[PDB]
Amino acid sequence: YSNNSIAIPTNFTISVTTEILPVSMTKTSVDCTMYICGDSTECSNLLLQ
Amino acid sequence: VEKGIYQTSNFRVQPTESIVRFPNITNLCPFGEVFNATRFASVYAWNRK
Repeated sequence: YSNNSIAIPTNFTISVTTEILPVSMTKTSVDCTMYICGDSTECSNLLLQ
Repeated sequence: VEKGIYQTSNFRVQPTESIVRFPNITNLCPFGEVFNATRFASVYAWNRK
């Protein structure tokens, strides 16, 4: 640097670059009682308890 | 209920009959004598069968 010395570009360029971004994580749905209870009779009642 | 989509419950299809299976054997296990053996072992040296 100096108080009277500028720099100037003469030739230029283009540099196409990528910018990846997430949008949607895999929309998952978990059954409330199918996972927890193996579709039984007493366990399901104990769950809704 | 307004317009839209709603997951009411699950769809656990019921079974249509029962099936039980086992080892193709007819032997009994000698229990009654063990429970009524007049000749019985001691405790500090118990017998395993």
